[PDB]
Amino acid sequence: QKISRPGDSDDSRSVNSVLLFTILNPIYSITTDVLYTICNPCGPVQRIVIFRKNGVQAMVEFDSVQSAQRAKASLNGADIYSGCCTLKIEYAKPTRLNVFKNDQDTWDYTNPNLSGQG
RNA sequence: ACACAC
Repeated sequence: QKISRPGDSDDSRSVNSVLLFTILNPIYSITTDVLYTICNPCGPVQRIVIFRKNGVQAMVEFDSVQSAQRAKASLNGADIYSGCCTLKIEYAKPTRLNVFKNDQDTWDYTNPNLSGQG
């Protein structure tokens, strides 16, 4: 088991305020709204995106590392449906999106100019 | 199941 230490534990050498969201049971259409509904109480979300390239996944970005730490520690193993759409969460390696519009699979919670690009 | 989701 990993001992808690700075510069070694996941929470002290891999934190970039960005997280990856893996869906275990995509029996329903996942959207940026439901991901925001569970991520917003964990902190002020800034961006959300969804992709299907290798399965079913989503991404989230926070205004602070502290919001990403409690989101990754509370929403992990949680479910969107309260019976299905189970989650897994970990720190992401990229650090910024290049969002171009807002819709059910892509969104930006601070740039209003992408709302008309739908 | 790691953003570039058209």
